[PDB]
Amino acid sequence: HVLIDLLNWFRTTNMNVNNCIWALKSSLNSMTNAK
Amino acid sequence: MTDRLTQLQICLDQMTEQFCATLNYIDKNHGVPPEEFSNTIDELSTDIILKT
Amino acid sequence: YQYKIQELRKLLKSLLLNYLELIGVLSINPDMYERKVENIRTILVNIHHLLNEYR
Amino acid sequence: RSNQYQRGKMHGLKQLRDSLADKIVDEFPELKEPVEDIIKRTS
Repeated sequence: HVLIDLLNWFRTTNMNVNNCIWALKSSLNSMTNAK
Repeated sequence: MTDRLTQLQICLDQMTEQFCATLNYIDKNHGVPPEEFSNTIDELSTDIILKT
Repeated sequence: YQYKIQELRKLLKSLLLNYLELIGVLSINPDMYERKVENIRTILVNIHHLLNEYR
Repeated sequence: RSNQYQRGKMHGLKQLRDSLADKIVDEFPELKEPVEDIIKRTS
C-alpha cells in the first residue's frame, strides 16, 4: 500500500496538473472572444 | 492618417494578444533549458513593459 | 476629465499588479487560480465602462 | 518523469515571478510595497 499510496498520490497530482493546463487553454479560448 | 482612438484599440488588442501568447508560452514551456526560458521570458517582460 | 484619466492610470497599475499576483497564484497554488482570474476581468470590464463615458 | 516535470516547472515559475517582481519594483517603485505582499500572499 505504501508504494500504492505514493503511486496514486503522484498520479492524482499528474492529472490535476494536466486538468489545470486544459482549463487554462479552455479559459483562453473562451476569453479570446472578449478580447 | 490614422485616428488615435483606432490606434488605442489596436494597442490594447495587441497587449491582450501579447499577454495571451506569453501565458501560452509559460504553460507550454514550464518544466526547455532554464537559461533559454529565462532569457525568452525577460524578452517577453520587456515587451510587456514597452507595450505598457 | 483629469479624474477619469487618473482613475484609468491607477486601474491600469492595479491591473498589472493583479496580473502579477494571479500568475504568482498559478505558480504556487494554481488550483484556486480562477478565484482571481474573473476578478481581473472585472477590472478589464470596468475599463470598458470607463470607455463608455469617454465616447 | 511527472515529478521531475513538476519540480522543473515549479523552479521555472519561481524564477519567473522573482524576475517579474524585481522588474516591477525597478520600473515601478510606487508599486513595490504590494508586490512583496503579493509574495507574502503567495509564499
